[PDB]
Amino acid sequence: MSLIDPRAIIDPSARLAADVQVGPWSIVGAEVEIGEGTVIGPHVVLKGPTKIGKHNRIYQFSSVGEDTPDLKYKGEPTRLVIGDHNVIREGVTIHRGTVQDRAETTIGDHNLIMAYAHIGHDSVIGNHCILVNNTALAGHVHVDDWAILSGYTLVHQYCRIGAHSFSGMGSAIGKDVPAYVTVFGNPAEARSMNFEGMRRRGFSSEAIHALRRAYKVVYRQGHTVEEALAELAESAAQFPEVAVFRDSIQSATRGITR
Amino acid sequence: MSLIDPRAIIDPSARLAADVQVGPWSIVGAEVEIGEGTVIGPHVVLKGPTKIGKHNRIYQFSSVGEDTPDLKYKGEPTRLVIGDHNVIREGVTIHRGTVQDRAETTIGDHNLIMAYAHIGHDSVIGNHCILVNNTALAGHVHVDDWAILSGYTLVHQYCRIGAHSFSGMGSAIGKDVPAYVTVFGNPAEARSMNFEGMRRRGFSSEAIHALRRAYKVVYRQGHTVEEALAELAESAAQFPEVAVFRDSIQSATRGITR
Amino acid sequence: MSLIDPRAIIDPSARLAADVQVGPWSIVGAEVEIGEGTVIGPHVVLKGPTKIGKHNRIYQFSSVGEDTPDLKYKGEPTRLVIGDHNVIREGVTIHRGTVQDRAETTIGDHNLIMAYAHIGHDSVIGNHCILVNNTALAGHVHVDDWAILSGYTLVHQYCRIGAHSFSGMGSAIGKDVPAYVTVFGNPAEARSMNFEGMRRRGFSSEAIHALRRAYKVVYRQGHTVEEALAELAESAAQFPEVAVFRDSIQSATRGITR
Ligand SMILES: N#Cc1ccc(CN(Cc2nnc(N)o2)C(=O)CSc2ccccc2Cl)cc1
Ligand SMILES: N#Cc1ccc(CN(Cc2nnc(N)o2)C(=O)CSc2ccccc2Cl)cc1
Ligand SMILES: N#Cc1ccc(CN(Cc2nnc(N)o2)C(=O)CSc2ccccc2Cl)cc1
Repeated sequence: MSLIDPRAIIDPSARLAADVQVGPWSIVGAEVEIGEGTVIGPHVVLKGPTKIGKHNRIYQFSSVGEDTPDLKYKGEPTRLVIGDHNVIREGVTIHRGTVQDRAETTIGDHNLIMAYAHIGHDSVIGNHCILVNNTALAGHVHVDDWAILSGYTLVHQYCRIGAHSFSGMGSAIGKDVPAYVTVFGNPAEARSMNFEGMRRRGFSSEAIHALRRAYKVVYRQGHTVEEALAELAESAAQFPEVAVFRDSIQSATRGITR
Repeated sequence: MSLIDPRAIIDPSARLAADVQVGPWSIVGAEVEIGEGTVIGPHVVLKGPTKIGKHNRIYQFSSVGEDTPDLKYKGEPTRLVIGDHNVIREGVTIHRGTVQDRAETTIGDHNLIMAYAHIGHDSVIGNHCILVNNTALAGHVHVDDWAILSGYTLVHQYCRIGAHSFSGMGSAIGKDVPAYVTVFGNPAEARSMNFEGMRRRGFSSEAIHALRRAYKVVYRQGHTVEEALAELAESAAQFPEVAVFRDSIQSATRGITR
Repeated sequence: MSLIDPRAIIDPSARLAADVQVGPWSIVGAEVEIGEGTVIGPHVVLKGPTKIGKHNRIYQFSSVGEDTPDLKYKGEPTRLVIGDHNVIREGVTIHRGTVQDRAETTIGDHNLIMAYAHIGHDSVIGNHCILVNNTALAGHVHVDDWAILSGYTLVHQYCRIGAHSFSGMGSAIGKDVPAYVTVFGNPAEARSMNFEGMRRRGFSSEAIHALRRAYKVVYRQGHTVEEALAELAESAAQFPEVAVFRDSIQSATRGITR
């Protein structure tokens, strides 16, 4: 009983580790590297230059490491890097980067990418993200740790989904989602904060509330961004959690001279 | 060529009726049971424990019987039950139950589940339902007979879709959708009642109108749900058709004392 | 590398040009015609009667020429036509026509149909159209040249998407989209005009401006469509670019006598 199946295809150009298993009718293309204990299901298409890590699980009908259909991509040998302990569910589409950004699509550790979800070119996902069904990242989308993207959440190109943030099902995100913020609908509008996630991450009640006031300052208090950021400065100095929230709003805003 | 294509792999644990046709590069997993005249297309992945009824047609790229990715589910042996005369089109993802509900996903008889649709854990489906393209049922979703869910309809967990009720395309469903009621958009708002469904099911000239008056009480009259069920009480007792509508509202509401 | 892979199933009635590539585990059904230098990836189902033209690229997990699940279609011998120099990405579903319309679904040359998109019965696609991830054309939909349909755009049956027009991501199109208009939302509403589309297609600044003034008449001025098309007449006879726009509006509105 062999790890790699007789009906599967493995390129001698590819590099598979020890307990790497490849299900039947699965293509392991050239320049693909699969780390220790990773399991590849049946009818799975893997294309390189790709670097899949240790103990990931890639389900049937997923197309991982494919050239973007983007008219931007001219054929360049761009990469994709996948961490350890990721779950890439059925029919998930992961495309490699474009020379235009930094030639790389990057997925971290312990992420759960559910059915038909799209991780488009030059996107960067951290650790412990949950990407529910058909969640689509257009390209160059940066998804920080613990972000939850509810079913069919769509993200416009270049956006930044903050740490601990949450997007409601069928969300259309066109601007950066600050850390801990819960956005909902098409077009995504901020509703509140991921207090449940804060609890899960063992956040002190003092820090949870600091984050509740931190939201009210940015949104509810009628302040502008440039003002909210300035107000936040005190609470942000007192709470490393409020400081994550402020830095996410500071990195989203640049602006022009008047 | 014999019904079970030689390019297909069947678990010696599986039990298939003698006239069951299985296409090439398909997988019939352990504990999968398939009733008389059921046709399984090419590239279909069936995982057990699953009971598939009679005269069903399963199209290519479907992953029927697969474990839910939900962290709630820990690999507990739970079931999938599919009725008779169903159409599960291309790439339909049907997942098995979780021990938290009653460990079973249930699909009735004579239903049409279209391309890339999703029936998540414990979702219970009645009969003659049309579940249009990419429709997603998050988990523990109940769908009563005749119901029509337009393309890319998203239903939340624990939700109840009533009998003959229609949901417009792109619909994002949060609360219950009572029987006959047409709901549209993200978030789904009630608009009218499925009068074509009533016409198709030969509803008496009197019932159709009794149901139109019934929606008004609930919606258009500015009553509470408590007062709506009170006004409906008379008509529900006059017609078993309105009673089907009164019960969908009755079961959907409980609330707290005050 | 060989041209047609040993594990592919090529029906004896399918007619392929001498240099067609059919990947492993791909099915080329009866009455499927394949043009000079077309490429069919691994895991692709092609059903006839379908005519695929020259230098096309059909990708994995695609179902091209499958009968529509629609209840109006009763196993008729209806057709599907695909042009030349087209790209049909992973998981795309294209269905044949119904005898009801012209018994034919057609896709012209130079299109980009992105991952998991759907082309329903009797749909007619022009040339140089981009159809981003999971676009869904319910049926009888007409997409004209250079139309850009963003991620997860949903298009109701019998609709017309005009030349150079654009729908934003997660748009639910119910009424016709005139040529050049940028429509957004569920339900989709007209926002402006695809000016970037106009520059790319080398439009004269004199005619870009004429088209700006054109949208203004219809949408931004309080004119009834009757009055809109009347005011447009002058500009349309001066600018062929504006003429297209007048016609796209002309062809949508028929109306009933009053
Ligand atoms: N592990 C987990 C986990 C946690 C939070 C979410 C966010 N969430 C709520 C939810 N919680 N458990 C479940 N199954 O869903 C949704 O996205 C609902 S929409 C949806 C959901 C599932 C499938 C298709 C659709 Cl369309 C989703 C999954
Ligand atoms: N048999 C049937 C039947 C009945 C009602 C519906 C509900 N419906 C309208 C409609 N009626 N006939 C058709 N083809 O569509 C939609 O869902 C449109 S959206 C859509 C539709 C199809 C595919 C992808 C998408 Cl996105 C759909 C099918
Ligand atoms: N060739 C091209 C081309 C041109 C315009 C568009 C329109 N467009 C903006 C954009 N431009 N390049 C990219 N990748 O996106 C979107 O539709 C964003 S949404 C999205 C995007 C990609 C995948 C899934 C989703 Cl959901 C898209 C592609």
